[PDB]
Amino acid sequence: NYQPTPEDRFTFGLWTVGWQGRDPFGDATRRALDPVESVRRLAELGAHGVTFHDDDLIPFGSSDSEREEHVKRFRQALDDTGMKVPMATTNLFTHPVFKDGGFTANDRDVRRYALRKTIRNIDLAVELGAETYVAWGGREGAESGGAKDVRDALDRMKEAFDLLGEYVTSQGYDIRFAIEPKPNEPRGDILLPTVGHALAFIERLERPELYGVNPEVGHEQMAGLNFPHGIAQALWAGKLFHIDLNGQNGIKYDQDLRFGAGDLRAAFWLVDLLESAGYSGPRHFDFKPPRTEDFDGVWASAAGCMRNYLILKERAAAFRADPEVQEALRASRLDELARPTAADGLQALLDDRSAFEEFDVDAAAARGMAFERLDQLAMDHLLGAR
Amino acid sequence: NYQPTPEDRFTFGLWTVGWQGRDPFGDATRRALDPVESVRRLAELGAHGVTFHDDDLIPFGSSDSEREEHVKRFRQALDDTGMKVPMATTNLFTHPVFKDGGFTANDRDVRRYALRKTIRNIDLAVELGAETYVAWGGREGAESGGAKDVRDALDRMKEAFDLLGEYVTSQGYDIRFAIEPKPNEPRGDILLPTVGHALAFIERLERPELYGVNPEVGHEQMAGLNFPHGIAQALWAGKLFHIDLNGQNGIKYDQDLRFGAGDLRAAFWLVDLLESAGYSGPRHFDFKPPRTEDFDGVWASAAGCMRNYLILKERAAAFRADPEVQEALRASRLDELARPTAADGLQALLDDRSAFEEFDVDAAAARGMAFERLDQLAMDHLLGAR
Amino acid sequence: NYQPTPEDRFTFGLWTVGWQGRDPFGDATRRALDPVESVRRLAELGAHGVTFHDDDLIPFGSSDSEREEHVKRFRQALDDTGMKVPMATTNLFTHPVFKDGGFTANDRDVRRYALRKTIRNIDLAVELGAETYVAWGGREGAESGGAKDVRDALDRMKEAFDLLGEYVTSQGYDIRFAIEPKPNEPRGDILLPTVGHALAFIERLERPELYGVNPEVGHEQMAGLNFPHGIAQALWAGKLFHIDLNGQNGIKYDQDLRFGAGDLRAAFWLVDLLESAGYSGPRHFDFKPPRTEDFDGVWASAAGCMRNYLILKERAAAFRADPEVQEALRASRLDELARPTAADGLQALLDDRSAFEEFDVDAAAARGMAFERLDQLAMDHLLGAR
Amino acid sequence: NYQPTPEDRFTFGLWTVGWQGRDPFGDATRRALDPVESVRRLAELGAHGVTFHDDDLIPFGSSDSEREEHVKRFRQALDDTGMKVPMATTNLFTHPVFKDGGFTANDRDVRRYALRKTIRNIDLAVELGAETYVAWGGREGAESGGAKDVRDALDRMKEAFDLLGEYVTSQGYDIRFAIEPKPNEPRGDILLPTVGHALAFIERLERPELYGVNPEVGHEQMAGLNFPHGIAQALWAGKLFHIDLNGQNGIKYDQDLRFGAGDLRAAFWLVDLLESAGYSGPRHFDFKPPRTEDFDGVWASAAGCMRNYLILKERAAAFRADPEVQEALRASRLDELARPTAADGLQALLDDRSAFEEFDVDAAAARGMAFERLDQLAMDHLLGAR
Ligand SMILES: [Mg+2]
Ligand SMILES: [Mg+2]
Ligand SMILES: [Mg+2]
Ligand SMILES: [Mg+2]
Ligand SMILES: [Mg+2]
Ligand SMILES: [Mg+2]
Ligand SMILES: [Mg+2]
Ligand SMILES: [Mg+2]
Repeated sequence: NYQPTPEDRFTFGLWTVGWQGRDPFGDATRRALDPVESVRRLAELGAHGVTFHDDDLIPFGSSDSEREEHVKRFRQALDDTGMKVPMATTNLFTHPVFKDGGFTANDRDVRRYALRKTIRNIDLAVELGAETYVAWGGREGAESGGAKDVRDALDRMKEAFDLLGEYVTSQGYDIRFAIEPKPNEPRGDILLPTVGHALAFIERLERPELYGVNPEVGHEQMAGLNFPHGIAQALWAGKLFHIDLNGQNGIKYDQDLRFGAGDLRAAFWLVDLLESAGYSGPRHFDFKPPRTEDFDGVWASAAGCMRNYLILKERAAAFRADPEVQEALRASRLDELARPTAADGLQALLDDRSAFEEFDVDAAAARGMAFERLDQLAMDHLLGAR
Repeated sequence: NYQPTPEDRFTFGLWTVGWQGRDPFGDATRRALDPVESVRRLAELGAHGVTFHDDDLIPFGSSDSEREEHVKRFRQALDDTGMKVPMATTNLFTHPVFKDGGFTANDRDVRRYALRKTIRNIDLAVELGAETYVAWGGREGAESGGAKDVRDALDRMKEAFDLLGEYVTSQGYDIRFAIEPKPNEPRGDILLPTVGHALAFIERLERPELYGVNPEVGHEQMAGLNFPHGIAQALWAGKLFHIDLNGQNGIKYDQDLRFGAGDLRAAFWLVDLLESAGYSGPRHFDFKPPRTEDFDGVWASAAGCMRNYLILKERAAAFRADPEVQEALRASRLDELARPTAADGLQALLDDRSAFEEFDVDAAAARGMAFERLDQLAMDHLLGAR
Repeated sequence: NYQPTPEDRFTFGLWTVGWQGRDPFGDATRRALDPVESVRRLAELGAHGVTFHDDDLIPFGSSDSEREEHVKRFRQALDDTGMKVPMATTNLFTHPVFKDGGFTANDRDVRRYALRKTIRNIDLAVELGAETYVAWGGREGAESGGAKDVRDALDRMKEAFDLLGEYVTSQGYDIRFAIEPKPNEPRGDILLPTVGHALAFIERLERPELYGVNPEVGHEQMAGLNFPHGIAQALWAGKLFHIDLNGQNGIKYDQDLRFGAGDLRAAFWLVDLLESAGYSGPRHFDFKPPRTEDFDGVWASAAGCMRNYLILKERAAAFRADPEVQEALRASRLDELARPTAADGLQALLDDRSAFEEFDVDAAAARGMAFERLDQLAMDHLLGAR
Repeated sequence: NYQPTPEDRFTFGLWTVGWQGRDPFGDATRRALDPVESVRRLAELGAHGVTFHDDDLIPFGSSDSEREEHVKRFRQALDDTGMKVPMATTNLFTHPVFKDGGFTANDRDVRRYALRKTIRNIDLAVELGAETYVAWGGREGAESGGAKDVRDALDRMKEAFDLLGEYVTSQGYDIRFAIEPKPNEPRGDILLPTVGHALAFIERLERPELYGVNPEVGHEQMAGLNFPHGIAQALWAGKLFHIDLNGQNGIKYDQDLRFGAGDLRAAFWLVDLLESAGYSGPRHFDFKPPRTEDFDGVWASAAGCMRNYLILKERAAAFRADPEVQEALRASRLDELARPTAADGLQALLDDRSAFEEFDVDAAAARGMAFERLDQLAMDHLLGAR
């Protein structure tokens, strides 16, 4: 029941099942996984592919010969399993050199190094077939007000993304960028903290068509925002290039629980939206198996990510297909929300006495919205109580 | 000491000092203020002007003759005092007809009424000299997932703002719009919940040059965001048309405390930014005197708004003018943040072996940022300990 | 399916289905309900009983003769329907006189009035058969630091509850008190803000056996706390006298959604705990039907409260009865958590070399907890996927 | 100006200035400090003493001979500098064996090991002169609902603290315990999450007089609570045995900023309370110098902790000594809050017609509280604007 297949397009980062369990108060509880073993085990679970930071695949500082060895072994595991690599990204946060950021470090030489490190991994991503290149600026930000002039930092961030766009254009690469927002952690405040801030920033880039967002469930919930609403705005703007799925219990540290944990009803409404809108990209899981777990629990937690997506997919589909729900949607006037307010135009609106002078406001105000009956139908469907 | 003058451009909404103290758990503690008395008392405190919702000035349902009487009395108080009206807005949230929103109500007839009510007040705002027209969509949103299709609602919101822009264009009015974001309250989630979401939405309007943001201190802090950072992004995009100042103690209900209360250090960094960037618009206070207060406390709380801005202005100016601070800013490389990362261009960067092949990452990583010394200088200046 | 009966002990406040929809930004959307009609309609839905504030039943300021008329009509509706009144409470928050609190108002004459108003309603509660008397100090608190000396205010709060205990003791009444915590709203910070603070305060009262807590789902979640955990501590201390059920979406204004909305998984774990622990008191709903709703939606939202409790009860029971779950609980060592750490005593522990000198820490650390498999079984049961 | 002396009783944990900068997303930015060097440098800054976890001083796994060497070197640095060790604590969170907790681990053998590890360090603390022994149960908690039965876990937590109390009693030690609450991180929810929950738990211990709380500024603010209010309740109960000072910017990960950063006004009201109440214990800083800093920034950040306390001490003292403030306090009736509500007793209250039958509620309600004028005097004093 609810078994994934590679046609479901489920993907996982190497750093997810490979997380050793080191947290700010404790040492690792699990040994390191060989990327090749992770590819094999994920393929057996029904995954479609994997993603990586440069430093997940090729340890930092590797020689060019060591680098080719790591890539060759990885490429062989992909050939043996049929797994794909749809997305790649750059680690610009672990090494101490990035302690004040990568693209927006105050030190100019660090910003130049950050760009060269990114460009080298874009070449590798293209070689392995990635369609999307993610940028998470986890160190771009500040703990104190005077440390970062944010207008100058946004100039530097625009400069870096513009240069990356010039690079992929000049090389003829068919790859697009997705910016991943996060409000805080590990910096006290991170630049571009939500989906909205990232979407607004993209419109000031030289080639905006090359850039979209990679929102993550838990990150928007770290600001107490409604994740399905933010995804809807990203889809409305045509900018949902990729998505990271996980779980989060409210406003606190980034928990990265398996998908379906955390806010379960928000997960239901997210799956409903993605499937209704026909989102075609990977269903990527950026999660951490809790450090309480051994390797058997790692694979159980990864399987649960996919299982929970498929259960919610079934329940949302049953909800939308239910004739009683379709009738409730009409009773709450969702059909009228989809019709233009004034297709007759401004002048007709101004001359329409039924829109103001003769509008019965008391009769309109007395109409109930019937939203609670609709939401209880949604509850019953989620819980399998119809 | 720290006495405001009308050249300081401090403004107040009629609904601020006029708040009767009704909250969700209690009845009013103060009687209603006549708008004329509020104008007179604010002028004596040193304010520059006032702002209004249509329904603050002209009670809902007034006849055309009653309406002219209310406006004439108001215009006379402005002439007698020298007060200005730089901003106006529409009440699309109090009346029960707006219980599911104004521009994005599911009912089409309500959306048409909302537009006609707004258009009528734009005419009045222009007559009284307002330069900015604010839109706060406080009822645009949902408490449950199925009640609002957010892509359709954004279509309806874009339709409404586009029609308003066509109206002001066709009338030849010199007025601009500012969208006021809020994450929640009174709806469970509100559409366009942060400055970032509003900025991104504006770029999809037909005439984006007519629209900017009106951020409010407490609203961004209701999502745990850094308000100075959000203001910096708005300034970077050229979209800070107006600003609402108040105080808020963290993530909870919208408190609307007087400016300077709440997060005091954030207030310091906000004033530093506005004065450094040369923001020219009104310093508007959207605050509520606590319902514990009588009318003497109302005026004391309004005076405190202005006093706290002027004290912080002095401390931020002393901070930036201090030679020891200028030297600390260079020590933390704020000068290098303002220089281009790669004015030499992409190809020069790619050929620069000092940017990657021969870059000493360990030497760069060992450089301290000196941010804590800089932040303690900022503390000492804020507290007057130098 | 899932139909409530009065043996399920579901109760509702008069102020819940009777909420007219007035919020801080909008006027009422529904007319007022006669308490008699609410009793009748709740009885038809399957409720067990109702609760009231004094001012819900007898309008503020009523004459003694008007008061007897209101009570007589109410008592007749109870006799006609079979409904019970298991809990009553005092309104010490709506009237302007209580704007700085009731029991901890700075004005001494207000504190004396608050006590007399409470005592008069305790007599009425006993007459109507209430077993529990709830105190929610919604105005006890402050918006600013100097306004309230909290040690003096706690002295005044202890004084008031001690006097109430002396009153019920002297009258021979069989009624107990339950303190309802809330962290904020309508005051900026409220005294006794969480279940823990209330439990600690009770232990300093003269007759602690007369006092317990009345926790509310949404209130603990307004501080980001785990509501099932707090309930477990209240049960562990023997102090869960009553409980208020509703829903809340994270850290924001008090939403009072119907039970099951908000954090659905927390609702599941709460029902599991209450049923496992054999909690015997009322399942009381303190919720507000959204102001979008007409009266048909009011009754639909009230029915949904009860439906969601009964569905979750079924799923939690199936979870605990599943042999595969019982085996998973043993695999995660929940059986060992219930055994004493050192029933052999301190000296035996100190002499036990297997507890320190010869303890294999690396072997113990390598044991996986198997919590993710257990939690996915819980998910599958909640969703009806087994 | 504002120079600390050891009579100010400022203390620091070895783990604070010794933090190497490892966070969940990045490697260490600073080398390790020798405890002896930290003692010397803190003594030169004006500190009174230091605190330690067992594993800060004696690396985990040390032989008995290595252990005596580490202690002897440490004792010599204390003799050379005059520094004191007023508090010690146990590391029950870093080693993987503690991944499901120490005192409340599901595995019984782990709970026994946790107790033996604690008991061994209590002996060392007494030898070095510590008066308080802190317990922070950072791993006691859960990420999922079924993993931890909280009633059983509280039984195990009570068992462990009772055994520790029996141990210190049997040894004749003059040391007391302080429980440190935290709401979350590194567990998803931590048991005893706030000061209130810890105070309530203590009252169920066998020898409650031996146990108090060690609240931390940032931890209560992680739940959005008012830290001065919580400290006032701890003082009211006689349980403030120790305190941890730092800074925190709202509800997010535990930032551990230097004291005075974060919520500055809350720091002002905290210092006012501690000095007014005559708190006599150490002013202990549990903070982390940001990983952006080199060792010069470490010592600058530690100095700033002490400087900010001394500046706030001066401003709070000036506030309370100002005759205009004393008059404002009387105007807001803080004097009446300190008087008994009903020293005349219950029967006199019941017979007092001025308390109910003849009480003018409208006249009392019309009295303004004058809190905004009082709070602006407090602002002016904090900022040095009088
Ligand atoms: Mg994350
Ligand atoms: Mg991610
Ligand atoms: Mg506001
Ligand atoms: Mg505003
Ligand atoms: Mg509530
Ligand atoms: Mg309640
Ligand atoms: Mg901390
Ligand atoms: Mg601490």
